[PDB]
Amino acid sequence: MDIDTYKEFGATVELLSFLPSDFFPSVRDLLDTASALYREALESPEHCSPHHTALRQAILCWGELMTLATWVGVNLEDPASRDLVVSYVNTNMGLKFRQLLWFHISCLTFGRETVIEYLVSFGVWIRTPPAYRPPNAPILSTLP
Amino acid sequence: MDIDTYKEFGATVELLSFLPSDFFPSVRDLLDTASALYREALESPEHCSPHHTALRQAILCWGELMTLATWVGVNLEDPASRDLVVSYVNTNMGLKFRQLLWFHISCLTFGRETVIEYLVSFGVWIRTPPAYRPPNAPILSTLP
Amino acid sequence: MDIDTYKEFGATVELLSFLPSDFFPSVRDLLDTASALYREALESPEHCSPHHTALRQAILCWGELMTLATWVGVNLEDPASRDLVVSYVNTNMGLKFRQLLWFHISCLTFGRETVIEYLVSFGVWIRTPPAYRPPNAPILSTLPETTVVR
Amino acid sequence: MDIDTYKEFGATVELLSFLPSDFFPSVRDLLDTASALYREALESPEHCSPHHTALRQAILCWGELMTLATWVGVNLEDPASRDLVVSYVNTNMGLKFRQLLWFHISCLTFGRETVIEYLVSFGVWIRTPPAYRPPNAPILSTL
Repeated sequence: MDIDTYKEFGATVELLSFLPSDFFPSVRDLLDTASALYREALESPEHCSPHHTALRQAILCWGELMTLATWVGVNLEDPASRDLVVSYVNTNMGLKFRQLLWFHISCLTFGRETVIEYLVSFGVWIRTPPAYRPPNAPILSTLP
Repeated sequence: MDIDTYKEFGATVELLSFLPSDFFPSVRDLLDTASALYREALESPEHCSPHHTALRQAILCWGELMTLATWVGVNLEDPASRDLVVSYVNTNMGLKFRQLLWFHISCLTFGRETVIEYLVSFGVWIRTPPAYRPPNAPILSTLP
Repeated sequence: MDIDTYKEFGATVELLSFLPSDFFPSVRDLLDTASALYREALESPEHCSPHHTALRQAILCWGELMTLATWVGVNLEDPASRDLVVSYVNTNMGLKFRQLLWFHISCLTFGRETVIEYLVSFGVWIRTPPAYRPPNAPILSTLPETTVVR
Repeated sequence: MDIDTYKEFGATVELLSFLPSDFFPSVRDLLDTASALYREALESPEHCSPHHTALRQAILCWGELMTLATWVGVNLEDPASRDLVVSYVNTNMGLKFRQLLWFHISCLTFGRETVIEYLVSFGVWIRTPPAYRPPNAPILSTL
């Protein structure tokens, strides 16, 4: 049906692939961040935000992928093929989910506009030669 | 996080258990329904509604599941066992997705209150022994 | 015909000749930056700005150049000549495109006036011997110096 | 990306594919026309029109493509290969740029809308079977 989840939030897969895949934190770390900062609101019976809804759906989808993959690896005979599957998931869907969770957590925490400006700025930065840029990478911070 | 997607929309995973598993249409049929009725809105850059958001996310996760399963079967040379994983996938992830699509397409087409009342009444009907069970089961509709 | 593309935008090639070649992001980086920030406009049916127009024309010409050079390489069985051909394309036209892509993106982002002032100051800095200039080149950036967003 | 240069000017490549590839005047003729008519404006420090902008960029591009090709031929030892490569440029690079140079000059000279109508009418003419095709092909004219 050709749908982009980021398009409603003013983003795009093109805009998030603008950042390196070695940038987005791990799914464990992001799920922990969420459980810590917005558990009482994700488990809540309220449409608190589109970001909340999307995060719920995304956490559930990661669970549906991990369960399938565990059942699979259990069935497969070769731990080698098991690790091949693991690499495939972690590099193909793991990245998508890292992007998704990062985007939505970051938005809830800082601001959608803040996060998009951060995307463009960090992309231009990491693409710019070091001698002609600020030496310290950008970062998002609630601390003044 | 023990999040239930329906809890936000006033339902629960156990209220939909009022309906059997053989009740829900095929993913194919429900995706066709969506493409027919709410394609322009799902593909929209707007948060038209939580149902739209959730349904977009749901389609993306089904694509992630199908992609993994197909890649697995293809990179595999013994497909006779592929029927086992297909059966597992359907029986589990497939039923969850059929329950998720139906809820949302219905709550868009008819209404959330209407759908919850339908669930209650269908639970009555199907709890009723067949000897005293009318044949004119309840059905969601916009006609008399 | 003696045409300077920059003249229309208040600049020249003498104001950008100072900028070293190590100043410009590689073409792919600059095509990615244009795609990420202005794809919805460049792909639009509107004349939103002379910068958009020039970026469109520049992207098309790079594409034609790449199509000629790849064909040439495929026709060259000597990878040494292929490397010599690539080195020519990267030094003569890759630099020209890198400068043209940078100028227009930077203008769209910051302001043509700001970009020209930056060019003036960078020329002051680069014309200056190292023994007498600061070691940290002037910087054009949307972020503050700390690089922390809130 | 999916950029069409003519899309901003209210056109496409599907609307210029109407005109046969051998319709477009040669690059030399099209540059002489541009010089004569709009040298003082293409060399101007002014955004007189998007057509001027695009035409400047196209001229600079042809120059770069001719520079690469001359260098290549010079560094090339086989005259047959040299002729083949220059033929390739003429068929693929020469066409795109001559189609671009024509569009913009004709627009500057007659009108964007006039040129689009000309494209449509010429498509009619060239679709017409020859027995009913007038020999007086369509042509752009001011007088």
